[PDB]
Amino acid sequence: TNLCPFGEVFNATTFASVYAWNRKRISNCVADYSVLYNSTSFSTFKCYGVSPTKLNDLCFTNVYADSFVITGDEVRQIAPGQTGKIADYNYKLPDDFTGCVIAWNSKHIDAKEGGNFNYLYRLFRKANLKPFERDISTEIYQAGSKPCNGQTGLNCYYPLYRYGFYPTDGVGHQPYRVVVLSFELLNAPATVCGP
Amino acid sequence: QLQLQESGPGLVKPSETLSLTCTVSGGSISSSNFYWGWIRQPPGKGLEWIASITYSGRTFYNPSLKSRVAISVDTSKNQFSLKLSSVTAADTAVYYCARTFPSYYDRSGYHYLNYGMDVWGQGTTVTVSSASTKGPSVFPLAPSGTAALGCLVKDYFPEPVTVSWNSGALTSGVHTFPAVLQSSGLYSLSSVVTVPSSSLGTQTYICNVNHKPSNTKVDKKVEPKSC
Amino acid sequence: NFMLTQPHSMSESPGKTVTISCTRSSGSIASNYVQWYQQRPGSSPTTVIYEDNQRPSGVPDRFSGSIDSSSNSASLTISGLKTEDEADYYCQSYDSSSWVFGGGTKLTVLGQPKANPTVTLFPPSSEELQANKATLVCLISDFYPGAVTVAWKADGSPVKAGVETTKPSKQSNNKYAASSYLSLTPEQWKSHRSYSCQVTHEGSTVEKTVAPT
Ligand SMILES: *[C@@H]1O[C@H](CO)[C@@H](O)[C@H](O)[C@H]1NC(C)=O
Repeated sequence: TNLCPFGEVFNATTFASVYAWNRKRISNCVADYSVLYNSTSFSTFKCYGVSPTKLNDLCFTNVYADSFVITGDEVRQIAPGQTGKIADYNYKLPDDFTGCVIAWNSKHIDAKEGGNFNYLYRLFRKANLKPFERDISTEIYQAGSKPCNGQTGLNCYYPLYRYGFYPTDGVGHQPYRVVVLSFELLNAPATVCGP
Repeated sequence: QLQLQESGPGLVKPSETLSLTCTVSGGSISSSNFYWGWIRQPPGKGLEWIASITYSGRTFYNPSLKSRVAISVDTSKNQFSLKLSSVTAADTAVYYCARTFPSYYDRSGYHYLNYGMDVWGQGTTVTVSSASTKGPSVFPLAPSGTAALGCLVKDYFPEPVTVSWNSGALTSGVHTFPAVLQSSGLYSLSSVVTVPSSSLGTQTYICNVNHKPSNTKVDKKVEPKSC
Repeated sequence: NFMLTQPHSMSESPGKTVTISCTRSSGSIASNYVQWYQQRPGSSPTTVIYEDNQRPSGVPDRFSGSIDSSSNSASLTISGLKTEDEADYYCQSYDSSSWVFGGGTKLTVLGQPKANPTVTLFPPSSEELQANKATLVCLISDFYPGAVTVAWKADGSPVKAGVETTKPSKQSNNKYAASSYLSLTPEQWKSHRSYSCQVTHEGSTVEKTVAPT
């Protein structure tokens, strides 16, 4: 009876911007990954550290579901060791990522005539992210040496710029909804498996 | 980010064992998501892959070479190594250590792994010769509006000589030329900076010659001619 | 195993679209991932296209890669061609036995202006005249097309001895550079009033002349 709330994260309603990438832990639960193979509606489905055909019968100490919205070009950067605008200042995977990466198109739902501006991303950060770090600050990026003083000014940018999401866009600049499932291998009891 | 810097002898007398080492920074070599390879480039000719390795020991080899190839992960010191034995002149090449794209599985479960290189090293140069390293004697090319001075890096073996200027703080107007190979089978390049006439009497000019295969580190004042 | 055949040389105007093909001789091209690497001269390669149509980050949007199953080709498309793209382009695919690279496509951008070489000729340094070597350094630079012919002359009379010229190499600015050295023993450097460097690019001669102090 206790399915892992997967329609809660996948089917869902609102997703987060990638700078404020949303995360759900699911403890004490059996997980139906069967409804994720036989789907076909995923454009990319990558799995790092484990085959997903194996996934219905290992035991893990928790799984985290990370989820967000990015352009279709930026999905590649949702991978171990990818360089990039999303990987560095928005959402970094560890290089030793056990887990999987699931993404699909959402123009019929997220791309609005006139421009759905409502999703956005970090253009500018001082340091890169640590894996699974989350950055929320609206602190003005000091792009030059001339200081910023909290004002959007000379060499001083608001570090978050928008996605402008028209449904008329190219295959690159679409809106995509991504779900990252990570699997921690703790030296600890299993709370989530599936048989 | 992910920097990849090689380590090579520059010289491998023939029929012997060439060892290269690829020091890695900004990433775990112990990660089983990636693979780690060597690509060589014999000079003025195309590229070929040698071997690739992940940390589990699972290991792929070019079969024209596989007989002579060994590879391993030096996981304490975060670096990995190419051992190529019984080398010949056909193993003269620039050797690139590189890092593949991440090993993953599709939703059907087919395993995609070691298929192409994401991040490259700078390369290291290996010349196979029955001889040994010769340090460069180095000489100033003093100037005679716009004005050009320089360094000569005379008689060295093998490639490379790397040269920078005022400990690398001057790069602008620096042009370092490709070396000639003379009849002697040795090498000579020259390295010229174009600067204003104003900075002749005041602003000092050290070029920093470094021939890695012979430990040879050499600086030199280029100061102008008089009457 | 299989071959990957690339055309050796392509030439296209700036701004126009060029496409480098990559023809697998054996096996269907859509069964393995195709990677494209660029190599500027004397530079390490960098990945421009992986997984047939993806790019890593920092590769411009004008790089695309595609597949044709009809000609069994992978294509790399550079659209809006720059001054600065002038490179060797290697396609690579694999299978679980060996990787295979293509032989190289040297791409050349047309319409770049021709350029008369800057020629700089240096005497032997006084540090080098003791220990008894006298090398004259002639530095030919900023020329295009990359085809020069160096002559040397003692006094005003042809040197035919001691000259070792490097074949011209492509610079950062896509013009070409070479150098020509003349090793003399110090008697020869003393026993002439002048030495001269005749670099002849497209039938015009640039004089630079050098004497002892
Ligand atoms: C979302 O709804 C579809 C409707 O066909 C259903 O099949 C699917 O299982 C749901 N998603 C999840 C993750 O349960």
